[PDB]
Amino acid sequence: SGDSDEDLLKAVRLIKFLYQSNPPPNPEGTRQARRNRRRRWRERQRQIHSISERILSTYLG
Amino acid sequence: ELVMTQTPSSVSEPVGGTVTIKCQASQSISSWLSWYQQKPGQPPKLLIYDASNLASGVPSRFMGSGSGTEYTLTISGVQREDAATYYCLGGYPAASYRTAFGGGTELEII
Amino acid sequence: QEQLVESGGRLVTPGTALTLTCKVSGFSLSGFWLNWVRQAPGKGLEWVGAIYRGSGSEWYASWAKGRFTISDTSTTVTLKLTSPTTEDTATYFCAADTTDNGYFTIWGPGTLVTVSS
Repeated sequence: SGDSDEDLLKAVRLIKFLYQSNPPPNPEGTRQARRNRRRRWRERQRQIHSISERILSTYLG
Repeated sequence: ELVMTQTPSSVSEPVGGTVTIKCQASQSISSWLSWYQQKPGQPPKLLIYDASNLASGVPSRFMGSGSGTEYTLTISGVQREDAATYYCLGGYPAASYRTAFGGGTELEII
Repeated sequence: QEQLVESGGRLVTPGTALTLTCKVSGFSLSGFWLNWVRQAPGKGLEWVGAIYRGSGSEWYASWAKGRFTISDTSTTVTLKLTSPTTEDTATYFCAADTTDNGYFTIWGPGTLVTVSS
């Protein structure tokens, strides 16, 4: 119970930190770079999402 | 918690033969499976990642596959340089069941 | 580019606290899993634990908890053996996961720890 409860808290705190390591790009002016930056940002968000979904599923049964 | 049961413990195959190495996961790991090659006195080298993807710089003869709980490492045309010990790595560090290596497979070439 | 070097491997009496260090260099990434793997002579690889570098998120194998402490530094990741036993005799490797996908792409050459009474 308590070991698994702590792990789940540690896992969610890690998931939140991963989302916080992928902040949205700030220029809002294109510039082909802003387009390349957003594509790069989206790939990383989809990846953090699947990791989170998978990590969490291990705690759900 | 996660246990990776690796079979067989040892395999002897002649040059050009096919080698099949299996890993059974005690829990559902999906694509969280990788295969490594280790030669004496050296650290392990990545062969397969995400269960079925060939790692960069690895010969095309190395094949990875997975269905549910069962994972397979196939070496189609075994070469003399493929004599080593092989390991699977299942799970994830932050998963409830953690991450774990299989017991390994010692490959000898005839 | 990416490189891992482990140091601290010594001969120790059982119960003598020992710290191993993984010198982390050439990584473009800020946050990534830095894992500790051990191998007793003539035995298989065993996962000890990992830390996700940007954070303080430590993860240990069921058998490793209490006996090992992984600590993160600016340019290093350490593995402290709180109270080693003869069963802890192994080469200790550090391995980095460069994608966050769970697999180890970069390894250090290893550091040997001998625990004898």
